[PDB]
Amino acid sequence: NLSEAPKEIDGHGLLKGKVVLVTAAAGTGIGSTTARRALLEGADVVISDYHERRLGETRDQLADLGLGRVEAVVCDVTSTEAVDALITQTVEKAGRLDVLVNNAGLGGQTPVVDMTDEEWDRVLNVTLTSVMRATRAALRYFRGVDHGGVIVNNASVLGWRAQHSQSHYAAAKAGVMALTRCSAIEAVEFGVRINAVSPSIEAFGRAAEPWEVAATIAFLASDYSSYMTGEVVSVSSQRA
Amino acid sequence: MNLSEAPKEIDGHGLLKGKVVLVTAAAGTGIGSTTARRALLEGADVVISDYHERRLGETRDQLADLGLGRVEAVVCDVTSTEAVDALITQTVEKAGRLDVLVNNAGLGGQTPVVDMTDEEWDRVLNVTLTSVMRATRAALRYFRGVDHGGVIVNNASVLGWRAQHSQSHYAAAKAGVMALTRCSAIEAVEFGVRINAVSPSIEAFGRAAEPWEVAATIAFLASDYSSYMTGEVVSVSSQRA
Amino acid sequence: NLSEAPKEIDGHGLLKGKVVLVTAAAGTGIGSTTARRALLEGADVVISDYHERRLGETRDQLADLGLGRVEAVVCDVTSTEAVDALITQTVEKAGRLDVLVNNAGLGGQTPVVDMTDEEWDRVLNVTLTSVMRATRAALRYFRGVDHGGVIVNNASVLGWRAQHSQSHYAAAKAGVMALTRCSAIEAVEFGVRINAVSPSIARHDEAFGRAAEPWEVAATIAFLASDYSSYMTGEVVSVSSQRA
Amino acid sequence: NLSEAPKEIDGHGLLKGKVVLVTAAAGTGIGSTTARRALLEGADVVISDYHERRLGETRDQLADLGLGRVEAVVCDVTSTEAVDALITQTVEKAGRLDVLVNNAGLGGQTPVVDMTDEEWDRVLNVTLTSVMRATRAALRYFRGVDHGGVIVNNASVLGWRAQHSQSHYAAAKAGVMALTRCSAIEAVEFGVRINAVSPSIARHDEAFGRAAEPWEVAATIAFLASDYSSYMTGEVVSVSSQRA
Ligand code: NA
Repeated sequence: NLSEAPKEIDGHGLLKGKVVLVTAAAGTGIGSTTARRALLEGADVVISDYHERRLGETRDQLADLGLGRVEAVVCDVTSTEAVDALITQTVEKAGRLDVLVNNAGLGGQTPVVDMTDEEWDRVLNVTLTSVMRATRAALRYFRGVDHGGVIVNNASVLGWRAQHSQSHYAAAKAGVMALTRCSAIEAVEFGVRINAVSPSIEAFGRAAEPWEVAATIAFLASDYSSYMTGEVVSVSSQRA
Repeated sequence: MNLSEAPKEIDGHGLLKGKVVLVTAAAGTGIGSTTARRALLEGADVVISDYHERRLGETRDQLADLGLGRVEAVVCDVTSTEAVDALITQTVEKAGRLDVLVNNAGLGGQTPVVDMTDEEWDRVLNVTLTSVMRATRAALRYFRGVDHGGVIVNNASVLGWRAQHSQSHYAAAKAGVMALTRCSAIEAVEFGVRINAVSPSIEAFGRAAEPWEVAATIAFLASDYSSYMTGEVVSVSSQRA
Repeated sequence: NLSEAPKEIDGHGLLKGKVVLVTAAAGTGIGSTTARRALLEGADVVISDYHERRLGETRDQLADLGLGRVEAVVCDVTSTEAVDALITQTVEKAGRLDVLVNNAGLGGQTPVVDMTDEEWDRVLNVTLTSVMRATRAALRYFRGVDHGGVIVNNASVLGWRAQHSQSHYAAAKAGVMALTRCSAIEAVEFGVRINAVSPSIARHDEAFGRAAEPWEVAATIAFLASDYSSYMTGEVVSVSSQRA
Repeated sequence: NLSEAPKEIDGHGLLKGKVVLVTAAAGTGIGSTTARRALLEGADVVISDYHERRLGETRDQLADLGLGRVEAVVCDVTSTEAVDALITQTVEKAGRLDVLVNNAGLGGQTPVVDMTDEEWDRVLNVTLTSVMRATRAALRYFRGVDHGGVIVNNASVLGWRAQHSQSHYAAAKAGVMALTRCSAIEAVEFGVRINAVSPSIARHDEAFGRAAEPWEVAATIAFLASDYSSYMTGEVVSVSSQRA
């Protein structure tokens, strides 16, 4: 029965021994749900957020599961210096980086006629520029090693959808899809694949459970998506 | 790590443990056969189908040699509705149930429109698009009659989207498959069935895809990791925007 | 106000002197609406349809506008022999062909689970294969003359939309989109451009809060037939579903 | 031969009695080429750019056609104050505003690993944020009157294309496409349609074996500004990459 919220599946070893860094991972949300999935799949995890108290509580909750290593690094993704320090501390604490999941993003609800420059710029900075910062810091690191890796960006159906009062967030998210495509071509040189998931915001008569989005992230992080780069996977809007 | 090097096929990770997976056009070494192998590596019992009767039996025996799940073979000309209907029934009789269908069967060509023959046009469409409808109808009829659901994976093509000289028949057919995936997916929710497609490219890494890589993505779409997805088409890999 | 049905605009000489052939053009429908638009734009027109008596009446109604010349040729588009004769008789009656508009489509509402092959094949034949037949016959004509031309295909939003009980029409129309792309690349060699319009259709929700007037769809067909679309080939123009 | 550059076509009266504002329209390039097309089609035009002398020169050249009125207003599109005053000045000098064409854009060639925040932000500001500023200013005007109008953005195939070293420009142009879709929905209220053209560019490549002449891109913009696109809003028209 597809209309009933399904139970989160077990791990299947998809990421065993990989170090996975996930942003916007404080408290309930796709970020923490993705960190948990990575742990379920046998990974060591580094979680990051601007919000220090809830990041710490999230780290403790993940550690309690008694799976692999869990580290937390504070990072304001609007700061280049902090995003560069995020990658450096990740490698310091966990020995390497294998997978980056770029979740950080900021929504809103404002028609173009009422749009302020301050909100427009903030949404782009948090939702789109942050992905660039973290991809830049990650690729610099991957260029310097031989084992390569994977990045997974989290876009949104709003990148495709015509939606009243969502022009900021939609433009930032369409921006993320294009950045995913173009950085993927560049990333081949460093042995890195880059793809994105695009969550819907419904065919089953229900919304996705967070775990279902994280499960598709895990696929794009895993060797099951070996040949895919520069792709954007709708979860789930029947994207044509 | 060097992405232009052909990677080694990965081990199974239990993604389809206990499921019955039927794979069409699966005689040989091609994508059908490879996908059947992936299904077995993932813990599935498998039924393979094809019209190459001897080649199929031989493929079945080789897949049986792995000593994993059960392998059954069922002959089917996918241009015959009676044969496709009988494929689903025999699969269900032999293996006990059907959980996942993979629609591989397709037919290529190279002919400009200006000199296209009706015969070639009709055959490409029949093998490539109409077979997928035949197999999907028969499976949804089965699924309708039981309480469990399941999953169908279609195999489309980047040619559905790409403007390509001399491919109008195959491109139209594969674009047809994408649309059929979408519409049948909305209908299939009722029976607890998800329907998606993979879309192979024909190069960012400077190498072609290994058939095993396409099969790995099919396995994803057959598995619970794709739990929320239905009526999607996943490019493997053309950077589809 | 955008939610009110707008009045049809005047002609602007976008097709002055061109021979435009339009299929599924008898009676009331996008075909006859497209033929009228062609005439408003200065064209001579050949209209085609299955139903002989209805086609003659539309031919008379159109010639009465007192604009370009209007000819009619009967064609069952499921017949290769008849589509081949449509182009032949078009050139015989009007002297040449400049623009072909492929309108023919057959709708349905049947789930896959209960789909009959009879309906499936019929829908594919009328909606997709006829477009291949007509494009083949046109390109064959263009290969034999010292000029090119333009084809405009009529697809549908259903090519993209996931819709219960429309898998046949949807497959056929997505098929028309891919045919439009591939045939366009080939048609370059003949100096022929090929594009498609993709009209929205109610599922039974629209940006303006109204359906399109047929004239609005024909006006976009006119654009794709005209020199305004000079650089475009192999495109599919949504009218109008905010296609991303 | 479609590989031979076609001659710019005559006006056909598609914009009679309209005031058309075009940005980045000084000198050579799509803006000035678009302003010329607006004039050929019977519009009065206001052209805008940052370069005062080059803008004045263009104004005099377009005025020397002896067609519609040409005004010029200097505007730095990275400045909200200047963009707001661009719209005000347009309405003051020309009487009203009917069509805005958002042409400004800025590119680069920089791999992500080498990307500076400053270049990233500059490219997004000029290519994407400027379109928001201009659209916000125009919609404020249209809201305050009981007539509608039309906005046309100019995106790029780069919104869709995976291209080494263009991640900033690509993100910006993909963003323009999404902004076009969402602003189109809101604009219905004010009687305004908003669509975009998306010009192709050679990867190395193009169907015709030639790049588009600027006029051909302007001719499609004219269609999007005209009543021939009556039913379209929130659409992105590829000129011409065979967008599926
Ligand atoms: Na051939």
